[PDB]
Amino acid sequence: AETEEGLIIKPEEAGKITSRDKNNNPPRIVVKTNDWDIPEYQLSTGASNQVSYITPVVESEDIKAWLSLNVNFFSIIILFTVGGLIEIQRFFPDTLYW
Amino acid sequence: ESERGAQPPFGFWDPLGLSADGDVATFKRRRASEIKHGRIAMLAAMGYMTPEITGKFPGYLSPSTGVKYADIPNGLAAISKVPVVGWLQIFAWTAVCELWEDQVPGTPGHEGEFCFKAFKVTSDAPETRETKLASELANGRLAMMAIIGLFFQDGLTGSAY
Amino acid sequence: ARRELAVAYEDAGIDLMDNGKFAQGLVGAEAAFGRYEFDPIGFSKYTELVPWFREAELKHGRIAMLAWLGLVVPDFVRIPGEAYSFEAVPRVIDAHDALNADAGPNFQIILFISIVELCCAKKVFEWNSVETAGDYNLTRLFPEDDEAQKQMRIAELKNGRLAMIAFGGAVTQAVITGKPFPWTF
Amino acid sequence: GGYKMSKAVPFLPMSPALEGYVGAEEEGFDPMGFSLALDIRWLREAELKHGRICMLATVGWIATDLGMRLPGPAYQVSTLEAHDAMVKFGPMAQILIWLGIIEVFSFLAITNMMEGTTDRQPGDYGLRRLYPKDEEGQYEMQLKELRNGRLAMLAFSGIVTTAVLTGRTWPFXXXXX
Amino acid sequence: FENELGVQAPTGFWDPLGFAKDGSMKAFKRRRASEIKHGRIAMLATMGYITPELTGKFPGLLSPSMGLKYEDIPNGLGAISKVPAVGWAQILAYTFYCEQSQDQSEGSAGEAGDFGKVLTSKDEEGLKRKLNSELANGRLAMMAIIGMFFQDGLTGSAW
Ligand code: CLA
Ligand SMILES: CC(=O)O[C@H]1CC(C)(C)C(=C=C/C(C)=C/C=C/C(C)=C/C=C/C=C(C)/C=C/C=C(C)/C=C/[C@@]23O[C@]2(C)C[C@@H](O)CC3(C)C)[C@](C)(O)C1
Ligand code: KC1
Ligand code: KC1
Ligand SMILES: CC1=C(C#C/C(C)=C/C=C/C(C)=C/C=C/C=C(C)/C=C/C=C(C)/C=C/[C@@]23O[C@]2(C)C[C@@H](O)CC3(C)C)C(C)(C)C[C@H](O)C1
Repeated sequence: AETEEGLIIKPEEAGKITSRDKNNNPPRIVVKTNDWDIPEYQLSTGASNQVSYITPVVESEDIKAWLSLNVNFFSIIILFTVGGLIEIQRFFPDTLYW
Repeated sequence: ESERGAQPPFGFWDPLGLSADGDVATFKRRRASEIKHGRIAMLAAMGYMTPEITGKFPGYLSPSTGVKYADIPNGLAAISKVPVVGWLQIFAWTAVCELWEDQVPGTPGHEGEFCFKAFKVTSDAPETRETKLASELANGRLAMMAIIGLFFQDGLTGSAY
Repeated sequence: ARRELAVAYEDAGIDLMDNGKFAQGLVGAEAAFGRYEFDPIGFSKYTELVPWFREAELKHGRIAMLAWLGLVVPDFVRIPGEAYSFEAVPRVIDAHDALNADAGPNFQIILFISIVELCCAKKVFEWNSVETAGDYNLTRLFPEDDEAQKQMRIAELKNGRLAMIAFGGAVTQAVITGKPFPWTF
Repeated sequence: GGYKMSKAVPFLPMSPALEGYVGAEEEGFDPMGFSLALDIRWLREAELKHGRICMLATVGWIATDLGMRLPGPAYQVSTLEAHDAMVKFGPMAQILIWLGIIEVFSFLAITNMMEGTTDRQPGDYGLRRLYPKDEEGQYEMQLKELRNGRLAMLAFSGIVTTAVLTGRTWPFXXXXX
Repeated sequence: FENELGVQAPTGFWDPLGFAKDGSMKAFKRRRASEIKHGRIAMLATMGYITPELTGKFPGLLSPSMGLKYEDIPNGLGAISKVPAVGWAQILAYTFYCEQSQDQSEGSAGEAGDFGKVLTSKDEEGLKRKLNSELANGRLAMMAIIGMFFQDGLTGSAW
């Protein structure tokens, strides 16, 4: 997806594949690590202007799913309730109306 | 280069040189320069007469500095009274016209033709359109000679007339 | 034989092999009477850093070549103004102390040199090979033949090395003397 | 014959994220490689927003320094103190509320564009007035917007710094340095 | 290069030292381009030397914040300390915008800087006569301007 044009090659052909890219970047070696957070570490063969984003990949759907977690829901509601109590106390102090 | 637009009476293919060697671009360039002055000289001549007889002189020109549009000395003396900020705005605006609207010099376009729905003329076909074109050309060179005559008369004596 | 960075860059990167030459076949060793492969501490044996070292040597020589010319010219002409007059900054060396910090002159020089360096920094680390080390495409008076290109490359290095040493004496002699361009007592 | 060399910095190859974008493949200026580390769409959105903000802010500073004011005695302050005086006056909070709702809509635009839910160009909000019909005309108009935005960004930076350094209205011509 | 203009009539190929007797079209391209540009600059410089003395001193003030008007400043070597250095910086920066830009060229011709101040392409031997005339005028200007500057160093200024 994000490496639609990388000429990604396997360790077995480190010095065999030379066709560079749609750019002129040399082929990159893909190492299949067993870590789930880093399933594949890509190694370069030379100087290259490769676009490797440092930003994460978030989406609205799973951010909303995280905010739909019971902690976030029951923290937002209780925060709003406490804030409403504080605002009522500021606006109607000493419960004079009672 | 002897039967294109400028074939009036009292002269035809007016030479002193500067027309031989058969360069289509130069005629396309010089005639554009010829018309570009004519469209200027006509306004330049009119701007030299109308604020003398009509004398509209409306409102104020530079409210911060006064400089009422009535006290401005007509003619060459005007470039000194109108604020240089105003003169710069005139040049900058006409640059916008010269490079963005009504003067985008599209090469396929004719010698002096571009988007001209904003006044001027937007006619079609030929014949009367060509006679009108010769009318524009003929008036421009009349104005071109006239305006420099206005300038020479102005700077020499004391004022426009 | 000065491949353009456009193509030369296709063989850039940290080379993991050895040319077998003195310093990966780099200019600067050929002396007058013959070869003068100098490195006595064996820094060039770390072949992976030879393109880096050449870049540092060129960068230092280029700064020193201007810097030495720097200490000469203020002693004979100064920028038209009072802040740079011969009475406000008598000797050239008392300029980093006078024109600096809140003053403005040196601070602006620091920023714009920083901007250039931060922009031309990707060439120093990436795109830097044993072939395009110090080459910033500014090849105007460069000869075309290979052997004459080596002479100009050798000429810059010898001048840069000389200025590096010459500037060292320039500030040291000036500071111990407080005297004009010929810093002799 | 090799890398697509950047036109701005001739000794650095052009970043691949600068291909086919406005500005970009006429100068290709990115020596530090920010486009190599961040999404080009987000960078372009930020650049266009900054350009528009600066084009408004520069003209606002010009108008305020030259003496243009709203018909209220509360506005008889210098441009330097305009921010603090109007923050204490109230309108800055209201301006922030309005820019907040507009930026909520802009944030929705960014979220729905980056996720691909819509087909929005980075800085496009739909406003199509004085926009050329021809595709090359649109490209060069976007070029003009970018150039004017960058010029206004640098110009406003200089205007603010010079105005703070030397208490003086916008032209700064008299000054003393 | 025995046909690339410059050989008008009073003398033919004027290469005594043979500085272009090798065939380096690249070096000659650099040499001719620098020759033409120097002719152009000397042409403006010599015109800039004669006029402010003879007439035409510009009306207003060069530096109103310092009172300095165009009349006050001297004409010739010596004005380099009266025109403010900020003005000299602007002169350098503008000419930069016209030399490395507006007139930056490559793979086109000797000194065909494209824009220029109107884009205009001529034809015929008339181009050859005019272009050779420009080289001849530039050569005269280059000799003249160093003469004016060198003399003023050892004659003061004016008559
Ligand atoms: C920067 C100035 C400059 C440059 C680059 C050139 C370049 C060129 N000229 Mg040229 N020329 C010049 C000035 C210049 N000229 C002047 C001022 C005159 C008038 C005398 C001429 C008259 C002239 C003729 C009549 C002809 C040329 C020709 C040529 C071309 C081939 C000859 C050659 O190799 O010259 C290379 C250029 C040089 C070696 C210039 C070096 C000059 C040194 C630096 C100084 C010379 C003495 C100087 C006055 C000393 C100053 C004193 C001070 C230091 C104390 C070449 C492109 C020929 C041509 O068209 O070829 C097809 C040709 O027929 N030129
Ligand atoms: C106190 C007092 O009483 O004194 C009076 C005096 C006075 C004179 C009366 C005044 C006046 C009035 C004025 C305003 C007089 C103005 C005169 C003008 C505008 C002259 C402009 C000429 C432009 C030309 C020739 C452009 C020409 C363009 C050309 C030649 C192009 C030329 C080409 O060679 C080029 C460039 C390329 C070639 O291939 C082709 C060709 C076309 C030949 C004063 C100053 O107010 C005060
Ligand atoms: C729609 C945008 C616009 C604005 C907003 C605007 C504003 C001002 N113009 Mg301008 N103007 C145009 C457009 C605009 N002008 C156009 C298209 C032209 C024709 C090309 C033009 C011409 C002139 C002239 C000739 C003068 C002039 C002036 C002022 C002025 C005075 C300030 C002050 O006196 O308080 C202010 C505020 C006078 C001047 O002195 O400016 C300092 C003056 O002489 N203008
Ligand atoms: C439209 C853009 C523009 C502005 C806005 C502008 C403005 C000022 N110019 Mg400049 N200028 C150009 C463009 C602009 N100049 C161009 C294209 C050139 C051709 C090379 C040029 C030349 C000179 C010279 C030779 C001098 C000069 C100066 C001043 C000055 C005075 C400051 C003051 O009054 O203190 C101010 C305000 C004089 C000076 O004294 O600078 C300290 C002076 O020496 N300028
Ligand atoms: C910033 C600042 C200042 C400063 C400063 C700065 C920049 C000071 C810089 C000082 C600097 C740059 C000092 C270099 C010395 C280099 C030396 C000594 C090299 C010796 C090398 C020797 C002795 C041997 C050389 C050779 O063996 C070689 C290598 C090979 C042999 O074949 C040939 C020989 C034997 C000859 C001020 C202005 C001073 C005061 C201000 O307030 C604050």
